[PDB]
Amino acid sequence: GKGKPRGLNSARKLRVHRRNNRWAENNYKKRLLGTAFKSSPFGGSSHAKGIVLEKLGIESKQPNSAIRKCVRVQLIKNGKKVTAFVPNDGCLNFVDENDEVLLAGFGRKGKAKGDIPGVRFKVVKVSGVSLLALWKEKKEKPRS
Amino acid sequence: ELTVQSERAFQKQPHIFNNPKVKTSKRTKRWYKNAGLGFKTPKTAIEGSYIDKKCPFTGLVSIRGKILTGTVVSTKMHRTIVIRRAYLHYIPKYNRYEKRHKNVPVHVSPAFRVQVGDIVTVGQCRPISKTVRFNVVKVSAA
Amino acid sequence: ARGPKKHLKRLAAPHHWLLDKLSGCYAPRPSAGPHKLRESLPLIVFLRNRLKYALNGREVKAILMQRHVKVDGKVRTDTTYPAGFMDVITLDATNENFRLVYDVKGRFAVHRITDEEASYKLGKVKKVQLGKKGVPYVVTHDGRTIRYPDPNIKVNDTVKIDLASGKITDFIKFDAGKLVYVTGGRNLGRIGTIVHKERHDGGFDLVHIKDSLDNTFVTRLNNVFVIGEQGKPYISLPKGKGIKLSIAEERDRRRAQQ
Amino acid sequence: GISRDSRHKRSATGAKRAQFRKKRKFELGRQPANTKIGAKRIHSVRTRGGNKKYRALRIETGNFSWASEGISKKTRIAGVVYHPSNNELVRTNTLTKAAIVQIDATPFRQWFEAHYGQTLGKKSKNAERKWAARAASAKIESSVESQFSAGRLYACISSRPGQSGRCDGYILEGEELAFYLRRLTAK
Amino acid sequence: TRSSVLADALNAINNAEKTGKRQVLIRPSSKVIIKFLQVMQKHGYIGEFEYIDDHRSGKIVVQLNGRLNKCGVISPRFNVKIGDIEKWTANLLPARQFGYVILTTSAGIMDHEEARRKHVSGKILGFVY
RNA sequence: AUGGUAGGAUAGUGGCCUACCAUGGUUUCAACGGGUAACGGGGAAUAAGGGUUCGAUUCCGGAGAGGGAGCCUGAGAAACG
RNA sequence: CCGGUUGGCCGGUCGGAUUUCCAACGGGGCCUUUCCUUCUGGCUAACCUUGAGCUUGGCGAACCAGGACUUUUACUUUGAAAAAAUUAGAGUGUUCAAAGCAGGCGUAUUGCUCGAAUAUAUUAGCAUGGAAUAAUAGAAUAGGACGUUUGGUUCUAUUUU
RNA sequence: GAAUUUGGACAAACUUGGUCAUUUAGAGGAACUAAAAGUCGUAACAAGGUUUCCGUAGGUGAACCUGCGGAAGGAUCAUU
Ligand SMILES: [Mg+2]
Ligand SMILES: [Mg+2]
Ligand SMILES: [Mg+2]
Ligand SMILES: [Mg+2]
Ligand SMILES: [Mg+2]
Ligand SMILES: [Mg+2]
Ligand SMILES: [Mg+2]
Ligand SMILES: [Mg+2]
Ligand SMILES: [Mg+2]
Ligand SMILES: [Mg+2]
Ligand SMILES: [Mg+2]
Ligand SMILES: [Mg+2]
Ligand SMILES: [Mg+2]
Ligand SMILES: [Mg+2]
Ligand SMILES: [Mg+2]
Ligand SMILES: [Mg+2]
Ligand SMILES: [Mg+2]
Ligand SMILES: [Mg+2]
Repeated sequence: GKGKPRGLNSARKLRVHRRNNRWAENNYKKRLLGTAFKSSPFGGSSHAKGIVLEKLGIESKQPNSAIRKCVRVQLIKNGKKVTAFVPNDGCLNFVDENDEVLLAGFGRKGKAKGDIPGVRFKVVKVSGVSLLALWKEKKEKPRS
Repeated sequence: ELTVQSERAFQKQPHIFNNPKVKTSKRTKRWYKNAGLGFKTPKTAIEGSYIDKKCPFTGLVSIRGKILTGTVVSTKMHRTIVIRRAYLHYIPKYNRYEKRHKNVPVHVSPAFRVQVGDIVTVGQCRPISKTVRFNVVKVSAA
Repeated sequence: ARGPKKHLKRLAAPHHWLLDKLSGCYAPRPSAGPHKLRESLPLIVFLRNRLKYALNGREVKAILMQRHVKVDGKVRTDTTYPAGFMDVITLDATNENFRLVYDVKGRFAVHRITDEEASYKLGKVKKVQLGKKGVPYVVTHDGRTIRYPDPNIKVNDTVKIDLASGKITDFIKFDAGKLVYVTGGRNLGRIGTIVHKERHDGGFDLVHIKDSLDNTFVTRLNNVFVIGEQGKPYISLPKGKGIKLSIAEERDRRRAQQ
Repeated sequence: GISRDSRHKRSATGAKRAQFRKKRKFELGRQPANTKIGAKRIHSVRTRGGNKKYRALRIETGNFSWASEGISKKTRIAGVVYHPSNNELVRTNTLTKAAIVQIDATPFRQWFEAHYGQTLGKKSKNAERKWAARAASAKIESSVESQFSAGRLYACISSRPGQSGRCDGYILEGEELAFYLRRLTAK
Repeated sequence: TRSSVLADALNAINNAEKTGKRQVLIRPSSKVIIKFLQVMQKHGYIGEFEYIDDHRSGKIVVQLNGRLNKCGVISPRFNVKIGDIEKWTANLLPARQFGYVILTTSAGIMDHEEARRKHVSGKILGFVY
């Protein structure tokens, strides 16, 4: 009889079975436990400002031979330490030190993106100026 | 049903005064009314000697509002029983029903004798107690 | 909270006033009067939005303070005085006389009446009791108290009220074959003869009603207003005569005259 | 202050309610009157909607009705002898409703003489005609007439002194008198 | 154990019509089985059937022509209002021009189109096409 | 705490409170506890059909005026201009 | 037997509809063992009647009223009472449209005039028709149903003497 | 009729504890993941060179080894 009950008064069993088995999912369990509000560095927001600690030369995974040019940043709202990847060619020459950067995710919904081992965020703005505007020389930085 | 006069106060119906001068039959003036809605006033209320201020027939309450039906599941209070109203609740997603129930504390007059398992119909009155808002008007099962 | 409300937002006002949803946050809240604020029409919306004799509430106040309009023979220089069902409204400049009756769409109609008819109104009795010193009274549907009534007048009858004196001219009883007006509910505005009434002890007596095209319907007894015997009514009915043509017949009738 | 609401109590299931609302004024409660005897002192209370309410403190006299005789006289109150709610009200001489008191009984004996012409316990022609015409009604009871020999009648307070200010009552009679007499003479 | 004798009847008829047989024995032959078969017979989906009276419940031998694709039961008997009939017919009929949803309404057992003519609804029993 | 009888208080009904009495009342059909990044509803977005997610926010109801508690005036406030 | 809708019919005006009509679908009345309860009155509904074919004298729902006896549900149909806005949608050239609830027509000087529809809105409560499908009850140590019986206890209580 | 004052109910708060729901420091551990041209063997995959795996117990630098009962997912569908 296909598993599940079929009787006309058996809605309670179907409801509680659906709740119990809804816990087996990924997105539902994450939303209902609220791990984004508790165990996420951004705390569930899309973006976050932080202060650059140092500049890292993280090497990519196999097979890929490169140095990926990320930075360590301490978040302003949490004080949490975070690694952020500075996206384009030559753009690490803007992100020097003690700066206010704005950070976003990479799009992989909390996962490390590519051959880059263990970074989950990218840099968007440095010192209030966006990184592509600096890269395309539309604008230029303040002194500090 | 062994004495009427058990409390420290004199139990009596208010403003029903029996004149000590006269001597007739029909020993005491007993006030009774019909509760309405086709409910018959029981003979045990008309002929009895109990006082029962919250009675729908001899006492000072009026029946107005909902008329409900339940089954007696408890008689362990004094002049008070708990009935159980069973209903089916529909859930639209799964397109079927589930068994639910509520417990209603109702006041029972000494005109009526209920046991556990009897079906009763009750009538809404004003608040009798902290939980009681209903009053037994007809016991018609066993 | 904390006391009675004095404002009335637009989109909360009764829909039959036909106030447009733009042009202001507020609607004219009817002041306390002879009629309930939902089943009422303030003189501001009657003078401005129905008769177009004014363009502003300021002009409605300017009309009212020179004592032009009077409602049921009394002057009433109040902007939000609730004029209700069967009230007469007299505009002595233009010598005009209106009665508030519903059209079949459920809204208050501009029903011009003659000068002989403005001398009375009908009232549905809401309760008959004995006041102090054993004097009986009736209470009509607009809250008029009339002392020493006829002993035959029970509830849900209509009494004809004189409006120069507050006296009762005659009265229509409640039984089968009586012409009724539906004031309330889904069928608001329809006129039909009563066929029979259902006892329903404990609440909400129903009454079955059929119009001149033999369409039956049923209504609670709260929304029924007897207006006479079948054939003659005791007042002049508005245009349409409470018939409730369907939308098919309505666009057919509109394509006749167009 | 004293609140009259039910939201501060437990549910019928026994759960503790959370504080939904601060104490509202339309659910208030006021301290008791505790009406003593002697030297009349009536305060006023302004209550909801205007609507004055008379707290009697320390009332002295009362209007008491003889129900079988159909009269009522303004009589002095001697003291409370019984209360079905509390014995400390009997001790402290507080006057509430349903308090069994002793009253003076001299206006009642004056009315009984002036109405029937026979004295209780142990001249003109018009009065003779009146007193002869209402004969065979001058035999009231044994218990009440023995109280009339003792000059103190048992009455029951039917008024609420803390609400109206007045302490009205009726003389105990019949089976209710026998019930309270068994209560009083009980050791 | 046997909860639905009508479901067992319709399953036996389906197995018979798959195998190409012209007859099938139904056991145990309730009233609803007779009325369901009478609905199938009036539209021309089965043919003649005979009720054998043993004294316990009855058996039925139905004669099968080649016209039936699938007769089914809907268990449980869901409560069906009048818009629900059109959603049920759209879900479980192969086209909008043939096939019948059979439903037990208070005016007897009938198909969905005669229920539309009488303006009556009820509980759904099965289907036939 | 659940009920009974009397009183008190209230605008009024009621364990609302007191005195005396009885031992009740809820719960696997989920009581009681915990959590809510929870004011509720009309409603919104996205959906073949069924659904899923949201609704602090133009209207309706509730609550609050830094946190608590108490009160005056008044028809109406436990009022915070 | 009888009427109800869609047809159908001389295409009657050259795409309008007078029903003697075929047909399909949907109801009602009566009989066939078919109780699917009726204690009091006015009024008599059909009606005994009926005038030579409008007459004076039979059955209470045919019209109500009064009381009295009531197995209990789930389900479904119809309807009432469900706030506007928002949703679907009718009318209307905001210059189009999103909108809005306006507007249109004259001799435009005394003016005249159509509108502001309608539908959806669960679950619960309420009124109603159905009675298939699922339940529930009943007469078995008869304490059963009847009853013109033949009575005895016992309770009211009118008009009246 | 003002100050002042007795009892009461309402009750903000305060002081001394004691529970639980929350953070920091923290000698040390104790793992897991990723990335890593490391060290020692070769447990599994072929009968992987002692068939493999399960449960349980003991032992051992490390894989693992050994006893007892089981499985074929075996290397045998097979001796009228
Ligand atoms: Mg079932
Ligand atoms: Mg994962
Ligand atoms: Mg790869
Ligand atoms: Mg406000
Ligand atoms: Mg106003
Ligand atoms: Mg009380
Ligand atoms: Mg009590
Ligand atoms: Mg919150
Ligand atoms: Mg918030
Ligand atoms: Mg608001
Ligand atoms: Mg407030
Ligand atoms: Mg602030
Ligand atoms: Mg405050
Ligand atoms: Mg402020
Ligand atoms: Mg090995
Ligand atoms: Mg090896
Ligand atoms: Mg090996
Ligand atoms: Mg191997």
